[PDB]
Amino acid sequence: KKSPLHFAASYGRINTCQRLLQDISDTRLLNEGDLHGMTPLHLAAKNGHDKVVQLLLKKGALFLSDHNGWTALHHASMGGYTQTMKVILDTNLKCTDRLDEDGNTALHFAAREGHAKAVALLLSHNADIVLNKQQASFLHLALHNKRKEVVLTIIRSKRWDECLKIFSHNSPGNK
Amino acid sequence: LIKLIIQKMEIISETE
Amino acid sequence: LIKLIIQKMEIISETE
Repeated sequence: KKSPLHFAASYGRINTCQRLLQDISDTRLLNEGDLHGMTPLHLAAKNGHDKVVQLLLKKGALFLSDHNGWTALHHASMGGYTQTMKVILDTNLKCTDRLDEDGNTALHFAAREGHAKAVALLLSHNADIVLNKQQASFLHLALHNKRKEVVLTIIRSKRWDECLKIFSHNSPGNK
Repeated sequence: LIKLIIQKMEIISETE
Repeated sequence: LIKLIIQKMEIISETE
């Protein structure tokens, strides 16, 4: 019954997810894995369905990790969906500062793909700016991809001076 | 609109 | 054509 739940959560079918989650005894099916190790929380957050991820958090799910260290917030920032992002941030605050296998945060992906409102949403909250495995901040990762709107809305922000402070004096690519 | 179609579509005899 | 699909589509067990 894991594959019907994965298909129903991956496409926002809310009534099928309510019918499958009627028996609330066993939660091993709720946080089960995939071939790529993604929970139904990850599938609902990847495509940006806010009511499904709200229902799964109300029934009780765990912020597990992908095989590549991703989280639900990493997928919601990779996609640029502000609603699911806002729901995940309104539930818990201990999920924001989180590293993948490469040291990126959600703000790194949200600045890399050029989603301005996602960067402003993670930046209105405390984002905990940190470097990469290659010592690249999110601002440099936005500048190397020529994303005009996100660096403009970082300039309009109030954290800009702090965003100016951090870089590496030794790397040739990051200056 | 296409994502809305998949969200509201009825699936019988193609499940699992 | 896609708006016509949504207009004529049959929805059972996904309402409300």
